[PDB]
Amino acid sequence: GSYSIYNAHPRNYGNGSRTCRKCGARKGLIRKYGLDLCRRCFREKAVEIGFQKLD
Amino acid sequence: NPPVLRIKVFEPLFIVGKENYAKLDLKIRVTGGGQVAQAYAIRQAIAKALIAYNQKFVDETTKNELKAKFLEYDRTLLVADPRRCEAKKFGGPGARAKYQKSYR
Amino acid sequence: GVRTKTVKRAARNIIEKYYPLLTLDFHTNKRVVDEVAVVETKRLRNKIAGFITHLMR
Amino acid sequence: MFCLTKTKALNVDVLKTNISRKHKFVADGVFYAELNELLQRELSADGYSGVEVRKNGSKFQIIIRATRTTNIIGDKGRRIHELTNLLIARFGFPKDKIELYVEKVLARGLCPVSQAESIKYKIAEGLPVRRAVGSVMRLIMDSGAKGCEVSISGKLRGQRAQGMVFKEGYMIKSGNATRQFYSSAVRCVLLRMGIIGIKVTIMLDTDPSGKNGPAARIPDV
Amino acid sequence: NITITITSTKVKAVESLCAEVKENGKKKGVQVKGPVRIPTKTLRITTRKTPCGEGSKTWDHYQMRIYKRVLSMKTTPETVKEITSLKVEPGVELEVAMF
Amino acid sequence: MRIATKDIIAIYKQLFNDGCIVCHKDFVCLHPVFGIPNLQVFMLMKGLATKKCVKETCNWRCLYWTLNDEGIAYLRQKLALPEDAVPSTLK
RNA sequence: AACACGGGAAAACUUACCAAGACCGAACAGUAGAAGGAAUGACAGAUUAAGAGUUCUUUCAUGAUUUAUUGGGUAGUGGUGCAUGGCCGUUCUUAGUUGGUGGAGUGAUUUGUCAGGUUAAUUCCGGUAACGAACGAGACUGAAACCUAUUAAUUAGUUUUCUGCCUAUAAGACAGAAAACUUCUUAAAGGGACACAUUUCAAAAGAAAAAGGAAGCAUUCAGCAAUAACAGGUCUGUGAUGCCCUUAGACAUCUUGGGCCGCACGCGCGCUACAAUGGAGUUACUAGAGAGUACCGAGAUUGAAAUAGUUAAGGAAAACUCAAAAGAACGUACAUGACAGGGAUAAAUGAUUGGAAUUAUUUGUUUUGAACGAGGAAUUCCUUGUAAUAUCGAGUCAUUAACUCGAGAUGAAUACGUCC
Repeated sequence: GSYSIYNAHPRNYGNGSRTCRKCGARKGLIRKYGLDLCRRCFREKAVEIGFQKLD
Repeated sequence: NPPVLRIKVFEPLFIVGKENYAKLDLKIRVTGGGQVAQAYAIRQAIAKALIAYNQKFVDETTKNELKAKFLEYDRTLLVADPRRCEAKKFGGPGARAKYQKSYR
Repeated sequence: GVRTKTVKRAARNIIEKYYPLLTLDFHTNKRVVDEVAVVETKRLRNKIAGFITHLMR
Repeated sequence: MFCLTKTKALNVDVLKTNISRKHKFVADGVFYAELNELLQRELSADGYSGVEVRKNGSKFQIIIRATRTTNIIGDKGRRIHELTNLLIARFGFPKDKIELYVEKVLARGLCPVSQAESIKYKIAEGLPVRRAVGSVMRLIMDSGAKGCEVSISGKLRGQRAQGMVFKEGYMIKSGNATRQFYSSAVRCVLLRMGIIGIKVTIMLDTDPSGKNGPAARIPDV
Repeated sequence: NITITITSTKVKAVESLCAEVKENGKKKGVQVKGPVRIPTKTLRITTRKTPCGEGSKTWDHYQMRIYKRVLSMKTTPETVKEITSLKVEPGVELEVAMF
Repeated sequence: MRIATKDIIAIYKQLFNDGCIVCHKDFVCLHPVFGIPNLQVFMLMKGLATKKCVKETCNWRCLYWTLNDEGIAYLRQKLALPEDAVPSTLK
């Protein structure tokens, strides 16, 4: 088959199965509180979400 | 449990005489801090208990004399120490210390 | 504790307009400042009331 | 034939019933941030100018505060139902609890995202960057804004990048008052040569009340 | 016995809602138990400021705050809070849990 | 590309009946509606985008498509709806 | 302002590198051909690591979903941060910056923005060709230090009552009920310090004791933090992005294996030690802040030497899980000896996670017993609940912390200085 071998590897553990929601990145993932928004992308939308820059 | 600190906790009794506590029964509950910190908390609780009791059921001049005797020995017997732990800051392993800097 | 010009100018203006109300006590001057002036900050009011008493001394 | 075993559900975690208090509010912000961006890329020609996600116990009312309702004046029901249908497909929304409202903002000048889109239009049209910002900043000032600032960085003067800042009115740069009075938006526009960054921050007035720190305004008797 | 709990990210909002339920509870309700203030939850996230690894290692602190209030009524199961919405403000969730 | 012609109708008939269907940019998973790889639905629609039949707005790795006036006409030509199939704003 | 930094603790993916193998992720449009088959998938033998029909043989299934063609797009963790956006760092944590009118100068420019004093501060008193302002500082926001005054009482606590059990000289303890209560706890609104007030010092801004107070360095620690700039880092976070490169024998994409861990050496960030202010054996202990489900955190019972196994409540959580060790106490134990300090290096074996553990993922058992006797030239961080010491939680996390971000535990010495 021309495509029966395409994407045949099992990606269930998670370093290539988890991604950023908007950035689609595989590095610097913030999985806390189910954000899934990886780094460099949570900081842009932090004030929209509700995390205010307090101490 | 820390036996070396027992006479420190008992020192409110001896500062004014055990007879000031002879007719008094206490029931202290300690639920925080370490072990030495709890020793100072109990010292405050015992000294304050005599002062508050003599204010409510005894005249004032006894209370003022008792609190004066506490104050002339150690002020922290009746007032809490306000010192608290400082927040850790990034770039260092503690409140003020910082990680070593390498140049070359 | 050198006071900023915002506190000092406000202290001067209130004295010129409402001298009879103010007295040599810091505590009574606190409530009158909340009355004869509008401030959203408690710390600013005390600083103004603190300087007013010193000025009228 | 594809031997694919995984699936990516088109769900929204705000729809979940048994969810932790910590996770619920975080998922509230994530949905709002994504929903705001999604219809930002759809209503670019309409000037969406903000969203609201208030609910009514079991149904969610998504309100769009568009500053130009021209495309949605009557629009029979095309875009409103098209957008709502889009919400169904992306987030798996049941129909009976979803509805969309469109609202106008009378303070068109005081909305920074709408003004930033105005600058992007004129620049892409071909208007000089000095004439585009000057005209839009005039509209912001008389609308009631205490002050405004437009920052434009890019390849305006040639291959060497150059940034310029346009200033007007009164603006506070430091303090918490920059969290109560500020209103900002960042846009980027592409030309045949490169990307130009557009940053518009409008300092508001007592409408977001709070009466910033330095103020005495002693009454007279 | 009926139990109400309101949670939001804004402290000023729940105090308004807590007062409203207590004021509304004069009629169609017998008593208004004082708002039990469950301890606040803080959701801290600390992140590096730089999209790359260059520069001084500076981090930034974010925190969400969750305010939880608990109300208890007697009322009736049929009447409960009746309208129970009052066009509730965005970001402030009310749920009613009876036994 | 090479997809089951029975399936091709499923996207076309569902898109017409709603005006919009979305997909993820994750090609390792299957669509949760049609139960087929996201690659097949993605490339059945981008080809239809070059007909000026939809708009290919992308957001947060999720692609969105919206039926156009040319989309309505082309869909009728292929799937052979009756000429009264000009509902608009509903399906 | 590079070197536990890319939140970079890479077994496959991550992955950008290497060895192979296929593969289009060739849209759109024209032509050829073709629904009487354009094409695609395939059992078995051989080829192949391969259960890639990839290919040779063989006919069996499905059906314009498109094969070959030309124009053209698209895609790339490809190049260019000396083409950009955005973000960050730095000059720079200190106090600095400006234009309106007016004055001076042919002009670049200057004054305002100063003599002196004072302040953490162009902060103020004063002075004045300057007057009137704007930004920064301050003011502002979060945490801590207080409320026997207020509002509250569950999922926090105390008290009382009933039953039940147990020891005392005489009070209580525990279990299991159940009702008021609000000092503690929780968390809202207000209040509370402004150096006001005394003494002294400098008519003033102000400074130093001392007392009072929960709090008197701006009370402490942080957040935000101006003008101008670097062609400082990232186009490998982005479907933010210009130009260039490759574009069906691919630098696109997929599959298997390896490498990113490779060792003659040199440097940086750290962990553990060189013991008796100790190691080892037993016993009682005492926090705060975290986190948790359509399989996540896991109570309790059992199997047993340990890892871990078989069954298994409650918990979307002040409700259940979740628990401290440094230190302390007990003995005719160890006695200054690389010794029982040190636990690297190797060995034979038991299990966990995983599709996969060899180049040991992690870990148990028994044995092995190496340097290391306080460290040269040099050099780093720190002023009070601070350093230092040992630990707990969280990020990453199928499995893996000596890393980072936080939290509490015990609590030094040394200044109150000066520009070397």
